[PDB]
Amino acid sequence: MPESWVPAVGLTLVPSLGGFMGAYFVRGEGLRWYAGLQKPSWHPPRWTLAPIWGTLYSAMGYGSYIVWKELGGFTEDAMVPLGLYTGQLALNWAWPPIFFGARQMGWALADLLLVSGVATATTLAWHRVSPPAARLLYPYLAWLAFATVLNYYVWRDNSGRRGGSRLAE
Ligand SMILES: CC[C@@H](C)N(C)C(=O)c1cc2ccccc2c(-c2ccccc2Cl)n1
Repeated sequence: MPESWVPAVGLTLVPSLGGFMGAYFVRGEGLRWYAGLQKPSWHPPRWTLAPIWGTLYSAMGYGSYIVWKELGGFTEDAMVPLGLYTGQLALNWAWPPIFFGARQMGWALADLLLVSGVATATTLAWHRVSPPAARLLYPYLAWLAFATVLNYYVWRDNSGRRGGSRLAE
């Protein structure tokens, strides 16, 4: 009978499966690919970075607690946000199934997916009822820009600043 919010805890652990198995692809396939193309793979390995969910998890637990504490603890009213968030995030953020497309520049689907999944879902789910929590998450945008910018960098790395001549003589 955990003292902390059982819902927020488990539901917050859910993204741990999609985020773990998700990035698990770049964990090895990424470290290697870097040997071929130029990638910012120099950033601390998922070992030190992956803790992204650890920090956001702490803030999450806090926000959640507030949301439910407002509408009145965890009730049928809290099941709509928490749930709609778990379900929407599951099928929507479920980006690990793109392993097949992870070998293509489309690999960006990861960032775009998880970014809009937790962000969008939390906007209509949590921020919709409790605006204060949204502030505890606010510092999560940096993370969104982290992955998002990552992919953007790769693209411009192998293909950027285009506009030259052809053959001519
Ligand atoms: C490529 C280096 C990755 C492992 N890195 C240091 C990250 O911080 C990171 C963590 C993640 C955690 C969960 C899901 C994705 C990521 C992505 C990432 C960013 C853009 C595209 C694909 C991926 Cl796995 N990147």
